[PDB]
Amino acid sequence: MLKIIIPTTMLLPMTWMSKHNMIWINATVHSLLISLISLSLLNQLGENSLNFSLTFFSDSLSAPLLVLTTWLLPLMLMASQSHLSKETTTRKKLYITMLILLQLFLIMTFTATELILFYILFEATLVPTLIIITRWGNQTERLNAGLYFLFYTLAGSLPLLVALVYIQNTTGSLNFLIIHYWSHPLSNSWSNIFMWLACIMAFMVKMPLYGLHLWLPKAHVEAPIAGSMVLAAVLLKLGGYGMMRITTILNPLTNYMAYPFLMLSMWGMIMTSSICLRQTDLKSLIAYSSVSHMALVIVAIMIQTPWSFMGATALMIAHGLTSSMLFCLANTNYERVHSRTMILARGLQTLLPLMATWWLVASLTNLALPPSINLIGELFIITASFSWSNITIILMGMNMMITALYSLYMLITTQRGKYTHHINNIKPSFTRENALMALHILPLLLLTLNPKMILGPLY
Amino acid sequence: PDSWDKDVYPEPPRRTPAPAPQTSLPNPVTYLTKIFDLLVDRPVTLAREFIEQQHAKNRYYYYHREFRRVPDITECEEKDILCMFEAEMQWRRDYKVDQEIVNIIQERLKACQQREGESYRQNCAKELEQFTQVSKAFQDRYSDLGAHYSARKCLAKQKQRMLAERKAAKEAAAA
Amino acid sequence: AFSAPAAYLTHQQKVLRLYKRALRHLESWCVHRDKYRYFACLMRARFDEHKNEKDMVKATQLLRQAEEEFWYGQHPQPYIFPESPGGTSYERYECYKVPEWCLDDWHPSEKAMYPDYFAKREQWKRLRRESWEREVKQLQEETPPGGPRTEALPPARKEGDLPPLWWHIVTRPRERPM
Amino acid sequence: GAHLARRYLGDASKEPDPLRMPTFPPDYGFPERKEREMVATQQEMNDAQLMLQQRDYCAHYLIQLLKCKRDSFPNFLACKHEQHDWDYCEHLDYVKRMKEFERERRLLQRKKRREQREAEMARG
Amino acid sequence: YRHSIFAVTHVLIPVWIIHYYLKYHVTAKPYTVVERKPRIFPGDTILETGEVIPLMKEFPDQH
Amino acid sequence: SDAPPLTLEAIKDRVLYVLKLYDKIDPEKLSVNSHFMKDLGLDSLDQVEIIMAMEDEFGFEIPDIDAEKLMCPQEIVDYIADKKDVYE
Amino acid sequence: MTLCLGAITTLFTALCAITQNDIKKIVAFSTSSQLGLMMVTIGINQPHLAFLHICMHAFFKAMLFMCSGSIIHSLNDEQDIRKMGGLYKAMPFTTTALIIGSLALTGMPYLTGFYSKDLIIEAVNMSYTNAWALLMTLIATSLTAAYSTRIIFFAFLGKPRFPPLVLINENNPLLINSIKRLLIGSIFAGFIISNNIPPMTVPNTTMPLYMKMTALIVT
Amino acid sequence: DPFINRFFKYLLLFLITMMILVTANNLFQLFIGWEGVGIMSFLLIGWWHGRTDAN
Amino acid sequence: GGVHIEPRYRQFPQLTRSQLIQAEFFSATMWFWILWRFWHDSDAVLGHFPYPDPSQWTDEELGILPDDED
Amino acid sequence: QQERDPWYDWDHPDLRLNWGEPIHWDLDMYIRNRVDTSPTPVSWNTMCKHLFGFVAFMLFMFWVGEIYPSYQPVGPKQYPYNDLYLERGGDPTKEPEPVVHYEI
Amino acid sequence: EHGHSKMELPDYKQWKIEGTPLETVQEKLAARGLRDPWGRNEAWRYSGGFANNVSFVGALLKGFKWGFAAFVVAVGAEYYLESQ
Amino acid sequence: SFPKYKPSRLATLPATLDPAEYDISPETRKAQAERLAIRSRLKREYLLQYNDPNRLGVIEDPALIRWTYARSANIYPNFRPTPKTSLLGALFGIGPLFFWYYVFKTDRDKKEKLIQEGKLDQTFNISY
Ligand SMILES: CCCCCCCCCCCCCCCCC[C@@H](O)O[C@H](CO[C@H](O)CCCCCCCCCCCCCCC)COP(=O)(O)OCC[N+](C)(C)C
Ligand SMILES: CCCCCCCC/C=C\CCCCCCCC(=O)O[C@H](COC(=O)CCCCCCC/C=C/CCCCCCCC)COP(=O)(O)OCCN
Ligand SMILES: CCCCCCCCCCCC(=O)SCCNC(=O)CCNC(=O)[C@H](O)C(C)(C)COP(=O)(O)O
Repeated sequence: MLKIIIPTTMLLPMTWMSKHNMIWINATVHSLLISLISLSLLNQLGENSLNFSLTFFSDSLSAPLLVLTTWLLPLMLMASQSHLSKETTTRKKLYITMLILLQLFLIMTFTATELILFYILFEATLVPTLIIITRWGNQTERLNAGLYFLFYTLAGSLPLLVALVYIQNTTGSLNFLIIHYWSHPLSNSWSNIFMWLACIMAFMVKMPLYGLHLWLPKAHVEAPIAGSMVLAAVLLKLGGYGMMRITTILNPLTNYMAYPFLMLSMWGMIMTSSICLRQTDLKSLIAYSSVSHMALVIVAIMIQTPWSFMGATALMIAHGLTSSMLFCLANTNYERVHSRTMILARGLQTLLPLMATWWLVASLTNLALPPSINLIGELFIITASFSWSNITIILMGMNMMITALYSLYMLITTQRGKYTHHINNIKPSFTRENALMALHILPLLLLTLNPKMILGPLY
Repeated sequence: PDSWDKDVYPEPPRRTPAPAPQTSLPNPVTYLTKIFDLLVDRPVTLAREFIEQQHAKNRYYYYHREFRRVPDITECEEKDILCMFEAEMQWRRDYKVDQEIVNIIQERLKACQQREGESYRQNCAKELEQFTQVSKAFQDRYSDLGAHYSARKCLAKQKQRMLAERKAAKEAAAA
Repeated sequence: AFSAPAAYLTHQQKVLRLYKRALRHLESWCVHRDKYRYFACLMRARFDEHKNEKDMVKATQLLRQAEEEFWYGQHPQPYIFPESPGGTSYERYECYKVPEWCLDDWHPSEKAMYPDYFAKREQWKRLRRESWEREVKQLQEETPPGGPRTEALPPARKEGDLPPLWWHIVTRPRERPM
Repeated sequence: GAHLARRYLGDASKEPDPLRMPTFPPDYGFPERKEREMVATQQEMNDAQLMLQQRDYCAHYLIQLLKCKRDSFPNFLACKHEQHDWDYCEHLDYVKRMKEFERERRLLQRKKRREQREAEMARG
Repeated sequence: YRHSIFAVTHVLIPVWIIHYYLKYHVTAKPYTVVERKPRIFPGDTILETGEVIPLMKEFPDQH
Repeated sequence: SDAPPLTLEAIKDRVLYVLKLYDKIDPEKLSVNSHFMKDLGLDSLDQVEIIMAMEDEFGFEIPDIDAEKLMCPQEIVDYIADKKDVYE
Repeated sequence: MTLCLGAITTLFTALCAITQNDIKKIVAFSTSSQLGLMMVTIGINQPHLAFLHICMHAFFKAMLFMCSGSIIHSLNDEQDIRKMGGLYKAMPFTTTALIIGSLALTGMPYLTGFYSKDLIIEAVNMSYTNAWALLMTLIATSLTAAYSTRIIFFAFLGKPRFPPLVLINENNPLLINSIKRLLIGSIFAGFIISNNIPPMTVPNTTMPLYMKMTALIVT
Repeated sequence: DPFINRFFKYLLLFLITMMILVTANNLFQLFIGWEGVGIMSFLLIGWWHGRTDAN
Repeated sequence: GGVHIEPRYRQFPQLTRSQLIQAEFFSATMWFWILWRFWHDSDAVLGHFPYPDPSQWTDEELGILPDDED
Repeated sequence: QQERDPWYDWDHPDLRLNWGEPIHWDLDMYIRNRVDTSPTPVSWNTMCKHLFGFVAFMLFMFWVGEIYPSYQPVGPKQYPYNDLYLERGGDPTKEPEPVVHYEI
Repeated sequence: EHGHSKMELPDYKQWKIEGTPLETVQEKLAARGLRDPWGRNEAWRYSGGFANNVSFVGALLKGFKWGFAAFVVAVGAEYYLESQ
Repeated sequence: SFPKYKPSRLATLPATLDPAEYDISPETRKAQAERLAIRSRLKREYLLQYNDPNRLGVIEDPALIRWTYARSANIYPNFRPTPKTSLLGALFGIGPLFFWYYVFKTDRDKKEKLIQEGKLDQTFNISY
């Protein structure tokens, strides 16, 4: 597992020793090579795991997330190349350094064979992203966004630390293998109820759970494009990964402690979906769509069935790719109009047809159109929920409706109709932006052919 | 085909009627099949002959892996991590093989339904019965375990089932 | 569409609009040309006896009552011309209307074809550039104090002058660009 | 239908419920009761795999109709005697159902007449 | 000339590949291609066995 | 489509053709520049019926605000030319 | 539930079509009523008859939109039937094809629509079902005949009602051949298909004479 | 129409999705066809993008 | 692909004899098909078997007894 | 926004707005792609009464038709082999009670 | 290559109310003391090939004559061929 | 005498049926003149910025900025706890949660009682 960690660290001296006009090229090329190395990890086995050492281990749940994390960095560099053109060389190197450090912490978090190391890296990721948001952000609200994104997170995560050390004092280990093998049931007690809450709330905040999601629209809207891509694609999935890992010590308590959360999701995924219907900002609409999809993932993890887990893994990968693509499209529009108001720039299919087809494919994947992996995750979670209770279908069913609706709304408001007359600076799409779009969307339609790669360890 | 075992996937002897034309009017289906044979099957057959002789020019073999039997979770100490590890791996392999057995029986059922045509409700009672048996056994073994299933949880489920069975047998005997 | 609207409608304008609506909806009702022509002449006459009504209170009670009558017998599915706002091809060709400034972003290889067009286009741009400086001054000197009162634009009054704010009226894409 | 008019406006008990016929024993009329006959056996009728709703007393004619249709394929009007035979047999079956309905109705009428006449005698 | 070449590149080539894909790869595994068994009527003979299904019960033929 | 590219001459000919079939105006008097209110002694209702006749002739509908101030056949022809964009 | 849904759908869509002024709207409501008839057929447990109706309706309804679009294009993008006058002679081939399609739609005997719609009415009459759904099916058949009459009469029989500059033109080989292929379909396909498929339901062999004639009488 | 090649491509896409719907043996394949015909109907109804009523 | 047809402006449009003969031919074929099918298959609308009468059937046929049997 | 004047020359012809005019709080509710409040030939309440009345009537009559089904004066179909016992479910090792049909 | 043949407008004095239902409209209108100023604007709808109308049943019977003749010839040929 | 048209929220009153436009008064005329004057000033400013050949960007609209700012960023500083706000927030944010909780809890309790009784017929229910 060091064969990926060491090159990612070596990305830093190479960036800092590069010529002033060769940083982007070297970073992109080397990062892409690292992503290629990540593919070897996928050849997972039906038995336990790839236990590389005492420190790191890989799994068919961790491998798709690792591959997506390594793949996301070249795209973030491509998206950041544009708006950082008038920026000093040292600060551009600092930005690339923040991205590399973020990737380094993320890669490490997944192998993270023990829960304390996982917690440390899980919280280490909070620093580079906060710096990215509060330094390279445009609006004046970014500061508030940063503060929210910080304290919410820590408010959920400091109790977890306590719980974690408590467990190591009772069981004697926090290694995930020993925890899984020596698992014991949780008795119905008040102390056990509060240990369950301390274990769950940290990951439930970062999903985010409906009601605890106020940080997300801010931190996504006022972040730069690379920050938004990494926040939606990977950082939201840390909560899901942690929930999938830690619920092995929470049975049979979860059988009824999950009721308040399931409700908050099953109703919440409706509410936020309806919020997308009345939105004056593209980034805010995409953020709320992220909230709805992660609400479905929360339901899947709380049900705790093999189909729920397969659907949740598939949906996490699919949502990461789709939401990154949507944010990149919105940013392509923004860098021309400088407004980020959805109603302002209209009729863009007439001026940018290839951007229009990119928008269509992104909306169709957000639509959960078969046989995309978005549909695969959606359907597995819906079937599992139906088995859990036949009434969930109503909520699930209606959610699908609203999703499609607002998705096509986003396509019709910005691409169709009549172009705005007074806007005359809509220059043709660059090769960089079209390449970014293709490099988002082709992996999705390539993953739809080999679903077992992203269906998790219960496949 | 010698590629798969007929006994595992049984097939009826496939009785077909013989062509008994009643009118001298020449049907189009037979002419169409002869021209299809001449224009499609012969080139495909020739290409397959070439490909098969090239494959025969280079023959090499691969082996199906053999797994020894290992003591299972019942004869394992409470905290003995190595024996739990091996018993868990063996249990997982057995779970996968059981899934494949259920898959085989389901393929049998589907093939019977398609083959028997309109009389499937009567001519596929055997496959339905064997699938019902296998489904009951599989549901008893592996249902309700959850996402974090293990050999210990399967053993606990089996233990409560056999406790209920022992209670029922004792009650019926002393009734 | 072209003419600037007024602050209100006078009595004659409202009467004429009612006359048009009534005739169009009657045509939508009685379809055949002879039937329509007969009932349209009857509509003209029944519209006509109060032509000379002098005092305005009776004339306003009249045409208000008529307005109510129109709503009742209008024909909830009236005929609409295909290119009219409710028509079946109202905005059919609106997606083919590309602005002229997009031509500035063409590649030089694209501009290699069509050289005469782009020469004439550059001539047009020069004309616009000079006319704009003249027209700002003209429209500033003619506008009444306190800002314009109506949406009306003065014409060009000198020899080489062009009407103020003409670039986006004459450079319309087309009615059917394709 | 007029039978609906009689049942749903007049006396319901005077006319049958179509769901539950017959309400009377087959031997109530006469003791001969010649049994119905099938020509199509189990095995060949199963092998023809007609349909579950087509596996009725007219099965033999349908078997021959399909056999002749298969045999004389291109000239797809060569089978008119066979289709007429099957269609007439189904006509006979429907007419026998008509007769079953009408026999049940008259049996019901006599039964009602018998009880009232008996009741009148009892009252006398 | 146009129709003859077109019927080669758009009809002949795809049917060649599909016939090869079905005959030598798909039917190599069991139950991939399943056909409803042909109907049997009284009086047919079978290629594999050679026997003849016994005729029917000679119902009273009239009209 | 397969529609002819109508020109100014055609528009003028058709406008005058429709006007001549308006019996309330004598055909031998009307001209391209003849005003309706004065030169032909027409009512406002006659003018609006004339606008209807032009609309039904040309297949499209002139809005009220633009129609109510069209007083010459040349003026109508020029408005139709502006709408259909027939420079020649 | 399926039977009731189909009955109310076919009735309501025929009732809406009976008074429309857009030709495409009328033909769309005709499609909706025929779909309602298909699900009525589903409700009386005759799936194969519904499939055969699907196949026949394909031919004649597609060719009916064919003719409608031919009229619209020849009339310079005019879709309202109030500006469609004497086209019986102006467009002879569109007229003959539309008449054939309308007769096929209304179940003219021994045509494409006969071999499906006729038996559908036959079977819905001879089955244990709702009385009200049967009534709505018959009324929907009558209304089908009625709006077919509406289109033919009001767009082909009167005096011309379209603008003076006449651009009527049928003489395009693409249009003519595309129409006539579906014409041959709408004339002979029902007979051919009905005589080539094996029997897969019991027929309604014997029936009251008035009930056998009900579809023709209602049309 | 300037985009007639696209129009033809769209019609072909609909035919392919409908054939997938008709020939489908399981429910997932039938859903693929089910949603394909729906999306292509959305794309062909709103053929003239600039018309609000089409959208 | 077709022929040249010019506008008329308030007159009947020109008609090629080809379209007239083709329309007339197809209408004639439709009516010939209707008449031919009606001639050779007349029962398809009329029916081939008479509808029996319930009143006509005898009591003995229906095995009905007027309170004599029991 | 649908009932604004379609003939005025707006700065935004599709949305029918002018640059600088105050925007309604619910503009995105009223965009000609969504809910419109244009006056209708019939009053709202009359339409509601009529629509509800038609639907209620059809429901009532469908239930009534369920109460009063329609059929032909016939008996049930007769199926030969013990009401087709073996070809519908099977179980050939139970020897079911034989049922025989009456010929007439 | 399009339809550019320099089409000319017909004579405007061609159109007359006589012999058309516009005459009946005129009679009914003058019975109440009025006149239609646009009668001749529409006369072209009753003048040329638009003068003759076809009934609905006449429209439905568009090719009945030749169909009937072909049916008679075919049935006669079948009658002659079968009786042999 | 004809039936009267009764307006509603989603079917408003037609302009030609508004008695206000027939109650003609002089202050109405001055109001209309002032409104059209404001509109003409705005149109003049927009067209002056719109036809300028030097401009190569977006004509910023303060009305659009005000709309979006009011819709998003002006809400909380103008919020006040009132009986209406408190009751509506409590209802719309709590009631659906407890309603769905009761529904799902009842459904699952019924299912569990049936399963413990064994009378549910879970035959072939393999994958969950
Ligand atoms: C705002 C967006 C979301 C934020 C987070 C919301 C999610 C957190 C909600 C916590 C989940 C449940 C908490 C406790 C669950 C225990 C089960 C209890 O609810 O049911 C009854 C519990 O009884 C009563 O409810 C006692 C508790 C009453 C007082 C506690 C306050 C409850 C609501 C407060 C919620 C406040 C949320 C925010 C706080 C910061 C059963 O009674 P009983 O069977 O006899 O005892 C069982 C427990 N034993 C066995 C350990 C003894
Ligand atoms: C996103 C913002 C959320 C803010 C934080 C929410 C998480 C709250 C979870 C509880 C916090 C503390 C949990 C303790 C960590 C686990 C350790 C543990 O389980 O030990 C318990 C100790 O249990 C406790 O001490 C729990 C006391 C909690 C004190 C802090 C209260 C926090 C808020 C209370 C009300 C709401 C709680 C959940 C709110 C959810 C978020 C809104 C029993 O051990 P012993 O005592 O040794 O064994 C019993 C025999 N002596
Ligand atoms: C089926 C459709 C519904 C039918 C019902 C509609 C009923 C409406 C008819 C009622 C009659 C009225 O107009 S109500 C009478 C209202 N008041 C007046 O008519 C006063 C003076 N009229 C004018 O000045 C006009 O402008 C005029 C002179 C005509 C032209 O002017 P020009 O000199 O500038 O052409």
